[PDB]
Amino acid sequence: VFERDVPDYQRLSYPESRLKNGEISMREFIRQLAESDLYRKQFYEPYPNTKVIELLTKHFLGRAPQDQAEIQRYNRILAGKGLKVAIEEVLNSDEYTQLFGEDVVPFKRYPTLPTGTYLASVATNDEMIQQSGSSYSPSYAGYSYP
Amino acid sequence: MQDAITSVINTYDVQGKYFDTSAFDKLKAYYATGELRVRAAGTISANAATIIKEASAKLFSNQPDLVRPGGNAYTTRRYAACVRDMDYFLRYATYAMLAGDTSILDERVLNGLKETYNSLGVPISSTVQGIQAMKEVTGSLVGSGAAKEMGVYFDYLSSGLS
Amino acid sequence: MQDAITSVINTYDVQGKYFDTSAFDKLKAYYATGELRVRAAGTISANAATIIKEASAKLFSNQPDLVRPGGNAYTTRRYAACVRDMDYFLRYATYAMLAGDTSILDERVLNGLKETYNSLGVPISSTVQGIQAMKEVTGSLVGSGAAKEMGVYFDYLSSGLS
Amino acid sequence: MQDAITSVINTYDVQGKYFDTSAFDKLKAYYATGELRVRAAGTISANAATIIKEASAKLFSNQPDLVRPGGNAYTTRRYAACVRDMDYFLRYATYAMLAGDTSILDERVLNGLKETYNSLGVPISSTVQGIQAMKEVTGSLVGSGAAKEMGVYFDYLSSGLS
Amino acid sequence: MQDAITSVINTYDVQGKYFDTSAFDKLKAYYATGELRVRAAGTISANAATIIKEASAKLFSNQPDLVRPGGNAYTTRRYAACVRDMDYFLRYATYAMLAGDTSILDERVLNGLKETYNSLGVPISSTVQGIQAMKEVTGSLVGSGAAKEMGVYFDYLSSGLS
Amino acid sequence: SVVTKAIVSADAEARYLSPGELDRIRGFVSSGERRLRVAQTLTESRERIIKQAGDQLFQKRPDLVSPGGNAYGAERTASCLRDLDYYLRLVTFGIVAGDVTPIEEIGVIGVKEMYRNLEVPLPGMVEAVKAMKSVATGLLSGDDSAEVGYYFDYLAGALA
Amino acid sequence: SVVTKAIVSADAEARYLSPGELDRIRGFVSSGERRLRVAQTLTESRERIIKQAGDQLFQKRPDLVSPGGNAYGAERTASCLRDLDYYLRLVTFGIVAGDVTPIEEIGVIGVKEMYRNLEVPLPGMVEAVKAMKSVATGLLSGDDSAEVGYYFDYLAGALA
Amino acid sequence: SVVTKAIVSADAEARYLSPGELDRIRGFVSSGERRLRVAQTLTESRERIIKQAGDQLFQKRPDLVSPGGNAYGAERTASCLRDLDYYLRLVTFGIVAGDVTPIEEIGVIGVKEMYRNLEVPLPGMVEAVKAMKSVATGLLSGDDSAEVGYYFDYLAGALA
Amino acid sequence: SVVTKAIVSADAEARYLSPGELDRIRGFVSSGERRLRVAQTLTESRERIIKQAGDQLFQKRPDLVSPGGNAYGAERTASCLRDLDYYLRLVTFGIVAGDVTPIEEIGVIGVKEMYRNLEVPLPGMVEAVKAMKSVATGLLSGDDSAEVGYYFDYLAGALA
Amino acid sequence: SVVTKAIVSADAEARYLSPGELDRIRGFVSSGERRLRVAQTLTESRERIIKQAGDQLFQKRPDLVSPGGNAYGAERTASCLRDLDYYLRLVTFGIVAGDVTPIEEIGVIGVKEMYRNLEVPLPGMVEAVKAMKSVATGLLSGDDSAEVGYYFDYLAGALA
Amino acid sequence: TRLFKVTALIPSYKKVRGGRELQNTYFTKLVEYDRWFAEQQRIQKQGGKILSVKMVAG
Ligand SMILES: CCC1=C(C)/C(=C/C2=NC(=C\c3[nH]c(/C=C4\NC(=O)[C@H](C)[C@H]4CC)c(C)c3CCC(=O)O)/C(CCC(=O)O)=C2C)NC1=O
Ligand SMILES: CCC1=C(C)/C(=C/C2=NC(=C\c3[nH]c(/C=C4\NC(=O)[C@H](C)[C@H]4CC)c(C)c3CCC(=O)O)/C(CCC(=O)O)=C2C)NC1=O
Ligand SMILES: CCC1=C(C)/C(=C/C2=NC(=C\c3[nH]c(/C=C4\NC(=O)[C@H](C)[C@H]4CC)c(C)c3CCC(=O)O)/C(CCC(=O)O)=C2C)NC1=O
Ligand SMILES: CCC1=C(C)/C(=C/C2=NC(=C\c3[nH]c(/C=C4\NC(=O)[C@H](C)[C@H]4CC)c(C)c3CCC(=O)O)/C(CCC(=O)O)=C2C)NC1=O
Ligand SMILES: CCC1=C(C)/C(=C/C2=NC(=C\c3[nH]c(/C=C4\NC(=O)[C@H](C)[C@H]4CC)c(C)c3CCC(=O)O)/C(CCC(=O)O)=C2C)NC1=O
Ligand SMILES: CCC1=C(C)/C(=C/C2=NC(=C\c3[nH]c(/C=C4\NC(=O)[C@H](C)[C@H]4CC)c(C)c3CCC(=O)O)/C(CCC(=O)O)=C2C)NC1=O
Ligand SMILES: CCC1=C(C)/C(=C/C2=NC(=C\c3[nH]c(/C=C4\NC(=O)[C@H](C)[C@H]4CC)c(C)c3CCC(=O)O)/C(CCC(=O)O)=C2C)NC1=O
Ligand SMILES: CCC1=C(C)/C(=C/C2=NC(=C\c3[nH]c(/C=C4\NC(=O)[C@H](C)[C@H]4CC)c(C)c3CCC(=O)O)/C(CCC(=O)O)=C2C)NC1=O
Ligand SMILES: CCC1=C(C)/C(=C/C2=NC(=C\c3[nH]c(/C=C4\NC(=O)[C@H](C)[C@H]4CC)c(C)c3CCC(=O)O)/C(CCC(=O)O)=C2C)NC1=O
Repeated sequence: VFERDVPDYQRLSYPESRLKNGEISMREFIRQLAESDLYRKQFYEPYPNTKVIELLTKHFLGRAPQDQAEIQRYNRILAGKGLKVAIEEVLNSDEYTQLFGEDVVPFKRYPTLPTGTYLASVATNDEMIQQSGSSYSPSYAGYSYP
Repeated sequence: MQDAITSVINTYDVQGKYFDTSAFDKLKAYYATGELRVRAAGTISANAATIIKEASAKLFSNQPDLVRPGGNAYTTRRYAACVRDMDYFLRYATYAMLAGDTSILDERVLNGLKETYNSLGVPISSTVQGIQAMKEVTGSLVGSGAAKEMGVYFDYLSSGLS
Repeated sequence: MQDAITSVINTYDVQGKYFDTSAFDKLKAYYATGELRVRAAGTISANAATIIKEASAKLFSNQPDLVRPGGNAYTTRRYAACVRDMDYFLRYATYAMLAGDTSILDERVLNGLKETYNSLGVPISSTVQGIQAMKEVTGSLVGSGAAKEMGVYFDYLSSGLS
Repeated sequence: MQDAITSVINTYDVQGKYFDTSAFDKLKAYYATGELRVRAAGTISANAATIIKEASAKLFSNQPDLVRPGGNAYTTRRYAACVRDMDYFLRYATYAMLAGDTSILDERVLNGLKETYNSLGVPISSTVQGIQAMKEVTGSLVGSGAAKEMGVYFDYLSSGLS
Repeated sequence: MQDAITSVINTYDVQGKYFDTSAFDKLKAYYATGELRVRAAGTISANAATIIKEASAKLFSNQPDLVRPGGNAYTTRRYAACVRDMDYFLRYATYAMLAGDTSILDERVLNGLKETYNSLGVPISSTVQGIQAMKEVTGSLVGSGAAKEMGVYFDYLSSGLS
Repeated sequence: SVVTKAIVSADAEARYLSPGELDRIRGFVSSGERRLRVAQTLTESRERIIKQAGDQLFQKRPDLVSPGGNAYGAERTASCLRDLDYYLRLVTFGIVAGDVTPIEEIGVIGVKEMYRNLEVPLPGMVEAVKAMKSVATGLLSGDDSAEVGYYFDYLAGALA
Repeated sequence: SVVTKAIVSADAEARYLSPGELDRIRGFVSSGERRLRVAQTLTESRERIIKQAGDQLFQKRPDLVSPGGNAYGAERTASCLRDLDYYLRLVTFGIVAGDVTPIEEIGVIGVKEMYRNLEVPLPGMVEAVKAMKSVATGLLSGDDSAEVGYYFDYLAGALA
Repeated sequence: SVVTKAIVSADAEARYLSPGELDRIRGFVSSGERRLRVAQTLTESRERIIKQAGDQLFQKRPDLVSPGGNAYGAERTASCLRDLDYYLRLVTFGIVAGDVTPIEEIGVIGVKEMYRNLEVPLPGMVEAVKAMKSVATGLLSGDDSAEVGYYFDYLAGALA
Repeated sequence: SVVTKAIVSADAEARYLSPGELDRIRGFVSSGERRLRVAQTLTESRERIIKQAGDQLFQKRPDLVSPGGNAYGAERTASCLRDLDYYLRLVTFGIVAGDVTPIEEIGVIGVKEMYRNLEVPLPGMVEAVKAMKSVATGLLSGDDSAEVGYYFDYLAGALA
Repeated sequence: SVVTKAIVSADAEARYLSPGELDRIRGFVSSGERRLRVAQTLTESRERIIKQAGDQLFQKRPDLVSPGGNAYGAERTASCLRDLDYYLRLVTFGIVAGDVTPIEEIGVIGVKEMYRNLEVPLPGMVEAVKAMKSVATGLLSGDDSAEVGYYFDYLAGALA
Repeated sequence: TRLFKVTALIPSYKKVRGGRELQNTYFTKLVEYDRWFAEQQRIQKQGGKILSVKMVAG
């Protein structure tokens, strides 16, 4: 969900305890992680909503957006209701329950169909984070000569 | 995103400096404008639907071919998409006015927006006209002091889009 | 990823051939070096934090401009991300050394890394300096026979970054 | 969750009534304690790790066999879960103290906790003793009035366990 | 899940005791049976389809009503689900036989299977007879020595259902 | 309320309240007496507010009380005024709470579907809220007037 | 191979290889010479293995080479025998690899669709690879025969 | 800052800022002169604060500046004082911003990793930050002392 | 153990164990007597290992048993030695298991939080583990000390 | 049935049926009488269809009833003809329902695994179903023959 | 309001699945209020039956 290992101080201990007690499933744990402030800070705040949709599909379906209809639906959701409702839309989808069900961690996929989705998913799952992790203290190119 | 305070902090932090009198003057300016900014944001939020109403009415009166058959805003779906984009522009303009910084615009709106409209086919000049129309509608409601402040960020969106 | 064995299997499979005397020679060559590779991987995994400590100390000593205010290694967050990247490089170099092949490097580290760093603002010359420093630090601990092999994968990472 | 203000609002909303003199008296009583609650919450937040360390040391000194082999807290995993639970109780007591209501405890900690601990084998008596140890340490740190306020929610947690 | 070795480790861990003659004897017993277990697992894995065919044929010849209309195995979907369940039991019994414990049988097979069959309408007694058929077929296959080792876990599954 | 928002925000990240959140709660509890005075003075004059707000509303957009309108007749106008009394009570609740959460939970969520099922025009509801805002701000002090106007503006925006 | 499996497992968990994984790699490279001679022995005798396995396959299953059988005729019989040769080559690759990964990913994934498109009976595959097992474990010593038979059993199970 | 927190919270919900958030911003901007006065006072006394805090740290822990200590020598002790200066600058940034977010994401995230890689003992940092707290809160007035103390408590707890 | 890891890996893919997994388990069970003798040697001389390792630990870091140290006193030094004994027992468990899972599950998951709540320096633990590694590998032959060193190095890295 | 699929599709978007689905149900129920006539004509033609299809199957594929064949023997030929009877009943069900949903649900989901467990050659399935199609089409008029052939073609495609 | 504790059994009607999916067939989970209507409707449309509904909190 966060594209790399997360340090222990940024981990969410409450969903971890609820998952270890068996109270919530892996689908609910993924939803907890998505709805966290960490996900909003790393994957909603630094991007436009159209990029946010692509990141949503990447992280929770292991996929690139299939078609323009998906973009239209999720853009309407993001404009109206916000990030939480888009997250619940991705996680309550039939595709999610058919690929990962209730107990499987989502993983990278390269679907054969529809057309263009395999190449887009390759470019998506290959893409690493490109944005600075903080808005404070930017770095600059420049040498100091000794 | 950055605000005015974050901008001052970043400027003095990339060079490892404590705040100087120039920094305190900038911060005083932001704190002095804060009351006006909050009043403007409250007024805009109270009248967001109205602003989008007569902004879109003005845009489609100046460019009638947008909503007539053959126009980019001609269908219920595309008209609703047009007003949705205008809601985007107004809401993020209000965010940028309240922050005192244009980072949120470059960072949530203008980032790849021209590419998005070229892929979709959206006329960008007409979108700029819609943003301007939103500007004249908003300036009436907020008041002149807030009108200039909102005009800064409306101009920023119009320039970045065009 | 593919190792030396699967590389030979590939070369003979694309030709539709059973294993020849040269194939058995290459497989013998890989099997002979196996215990050396296992010992070197155990040594590196034992001293990974130590190796990263010396490598980071050398890199930030030669280039104090990375950790000065406004450098790419200047914050606790960015210092941590730097030493994290060095951990990445050390671990994947150990993987490739165990495999006897550099395929895992290409597929999992170098793929898109240059543009990722360029977008992040991460200096690539300084990253190559850190990788080289890690190479000299590791070579002393692993031993000459292991150092010669491990430097192959470190230099592969350095050349892929360059 | 609901705080004191939200509790009064819920009562008068279900009654269908505007606020009365008694409602305004309750609101005055809650507002009058705001600064005391804020100071206590800040003190507890600044000293939470010390409180947990002292309380866990007291609990394990009184009951050494909890963390010796065969105890419920015998492993680094079990000990970690124990101290994490103590942090949970302290933080949620602080939240409930700020809200002036014990609800957040009910719907976010105590719901199912007795059943969970009975299914796991967690000793309820020892958990109560740990909570009381946190109560003593916190009351020593925060002062008399703040301790009187915090003891309500510490006792609420201990009683909801049993 | 748990193995024989892990079981001994946990028993001596909850006591906080080092291994003694009894623990070493149990570990030696498992190590001695290890090669027999691996041979049985390989033989079963090679012949899983044949074992399932023979056992399902025996079950549906003893109880033909299961596959005629009205039987719980009458449809292609329901027959496929039945032979699929037989595959489950065989594979997990092989896992348990390799492990030397039945912990995997409890955790990953019998956890809520009885009520699942009850709500679905699966005849538990017929399923137990199918497991018995698999036991006979597998015992005829692996050999006399491994037959009892396999039948232990087959009987564990049967008793878990019943 | 403000306290509930701060606690929920801190909880979601499993952390204690920050100095900024505690500063927010301190500012909220400090303003308790002005909020109580505002809510009490709106409560004591709620009949006058509702009466003249309804008068102003029906003068502005008469088609409500014209034949064929949603508020035709004494009973439907009474239901209109009762709705206004509801929303004035919720405004007082929000004033004491320091946020719009009571208004949101009681009278905003589902108001769209509700007034569709009642055939009530939402622009009429917005005009009614505007009139009641003007009336209520009429009889309060300037700072108190602004404080009440913010919540009424929120309600009008939510109805629109 | 064994090294690839261990490295991939260690990579999916973002950790260095465990002492047990290094131990399995040590054991794998220590036994490289014996499995390497096993592959050598099977490679020298390709023609005899394929010829004898084809003979037992066609004697056990005359319908495959009878008119209307999938392998009927000289050229289809040759295609049959060269599929068997493919699988013997994959078995040698797996022997040197130390795991059935080369077999799994060259001649197992999608084998059902491939042979369904070709009207090739999967059972016929099964007794064909069993006959090749018999011939190939005939030439090897007992331990080598068992080690090779494990791979042939895996292939037969995959085709089944 | 406070404003950025309010804006990102509103943006995550695709809404305009609620009256509670606007009141929070109003209260923040009404107190800006006090925050700037506190920050300017902490900036003037920067050298005094660092000097006394370093002296207090070193007189409790002579081993750190003795042969074999982490901060042994003039250059390493200078690096010590420079880190204290970093954190004082961050506290001033937090005071002007109204939150510990600049402190957090300039010098808290990954601080344990950084100081572990540097072999700098975290208890030394915690004690040094406590010394800086005492020295700095001595200089300010009581009302400002409590505010500065909250930020120093946050820093000390985050380092611990 | 090794068997558990192989079974879980096979179960994740819903397949029987491949010849590679079976060969791994065969190599594990074939080596059982050797690791059992190693574990018996370690446990039969555990008191000597603990006493000596504590001696090197206290020589390298006398500050631990010095005034103001965490191990100062008879009872605290006894707790230190008892922790060393715990980890020696875990190392023997790992030896018999064939991997570091017993160590990881009893002494590593949550060890940082444990020793933080106890005010125990982690580098002290790392060097104590190194001392136990040296002393314990002293008792064994080169071949046995070879595999025991990997378990001790894993423990040291996990604490570090 | 047609009604079932239309209702499920409408419930998918949580909406009432559109004019398309309503006209679809109208056209379906308008043709019910001729569907019942066709299902009859298939129903009273039991033995002719089944025995002629089985005879033509065994004529084209003598291997099935030849020694060593799947259907060799009286009981196994009875099972073969019983499977054909099953599928003819399923075809009449699909005819009356207006879709392949009865055929699919009763005999298509999992049929491949079923016949794999029964070592039944699926090409034998397909040839038997084509024989049944020819015989059943021979007994009907052209307009009905095309529709019935569509269902038999669906069954053959599901088996192949 | 607040959480639900829902127990439901979802059988498989479109295919025969090769993994175990015992946990995907029978499951008890906590579903909080604003998602329960959607979750109940999805369970119903999947063909599953809801065995029990309980109000844990609220
Ligand atoms: C904030 C809401 C919340 C609470 C209250 C909570 C408690 C909680 N403690 C748990 C386990 C535990 N709890 C304890 C604590 C006990 N050990 C004994 O020595 C002590 C008497 C006592 C503590 C003072 C221990 C040792 C475990 C581990 C049991 C195991 O893993 O088998 C579990 C099961 C899942 C897990 O291990 O994380 C829960 C849910 N979790 C939550 O999300
Ligand atoms: C396993 C393959 C892999 C690689 C290689 C990889 C590199 C990588 N480094 C990153 C950030 C970073 N990387 C560095 C490291 C640099 N800064 C210093 O100046 C040094 C010259 C240099 C390290 C020696 C820094 C400082 C950042 C933080 C950038 C930021 O937050 O703005 C990021 C962005 C997301 C993140 O991790 O925070 C990636 C993807 N990620 C991967 O999954
Ligand atoms: C092909 C799909 C499509 C539709 C349906 C559509 C409707 C539409 N009607 C409009 C104006 C209008 N539409 C109406 C119609 C209303 N007046 C009464 O209330 C009636 C209840 C109701 C009609 C039965 C009126 C009065 C206006 C003028 C509004 C104005 O200019 O202020 C406009 C604004 C642009 C313009 O005036 O040219 C649109 C886009 N546009 C589309 O692309
Ligand atoms: C906040 C940053 C942001 C923006 C602004 C944004 C805009 C945006 N506008 C879109 C479509 C659209 N946008 C418009 C509006 C334009 N066309 C009309 O002519 C007008 C002149 C003009 C508006 C004033 C229209 C008509 C469409 C429909 C295009 C189509 O699908 O054919 C889409 C494609 C998804 C969808 O149709 O819902 C996006 C993502 N997305 C973002 O993440
Ligand atoms: C098997 C997994 C496991 C471990 C490891 C474990 C460790 C452990 N050590 C403890 C005390 C202690 N442990 C130490 C040891 C430290 N002193 C020096 O600094 C050294 C660096 C270091 C030892 C090498 C000391 C000094 C204490 C006493 C601390 C006190 O009195 O508060 C305690 C508190 C209760 C007690 O006294 O037993 C635990 C739980 N518990 C477990 O269930
Ligand atoms: C506390 C939250 C809450 C609200 C707000 C609420 C509104 C509400 N208004 C109602 C009726 C009504 N409400 C109105 C008000 C409308 N008249 C004009 O059109 C105006 C635009 C507008 C008011 C300014 C009218 C006319 C009716 C009568 C509808 C009828 O009987 O046909 C009813 C039906 C019950 C009845 O018969 O009295 C409800 C439930 N209920 C609630 O629980
Ligand atoms: C703005 C966020 C930020 C911080 C805080 C930061 C700290 C920092 N301190 C460093 C060195 C150091 N830091 C210290 C300070 C420690 N020595 C004692 O143990 C004390 C407990 C403690 C001081 C109170 C010392 C002595 C060194 C020099 C270590 C050496 O050269 O070997 C370094 C390595 C590069 C250098 O020499 O400048 C960094 C990056 N860097 C950052 O980008
Ligand atoms: C309503 C859906 C449904 C179907 C279709 C179905 C078929 C079916 N046929 C079976 C037996 C059989 N089926 C056949 C038929 C084959 N023999 C030749 O190869 C032919 C190509 C082919 C027939 C056209 C044979 C020979 C058997 C006996 C297998 C044996 O005894 O080993 C069996 C095993 C139990 C039994 O003996 O009855 C099933 C379940 N079951 C169902 O619930
Ligand atoms: C790995 C542990 C595990 C087990 C054991 C397991 C059994 C299992 N069998 C099921 C259905 C079934 N199981 C059977 C089998 C019965 N029919 C005959 O009468 C026989 C007596 C008997 C088998 C020998 C049948 C016919 C169904 C279909 C029930 C239906 O859909 O109506 C289902 C419901 C999901 C589905 O239909 O695919 C489960 C979960 N699942 C698991 O994850």
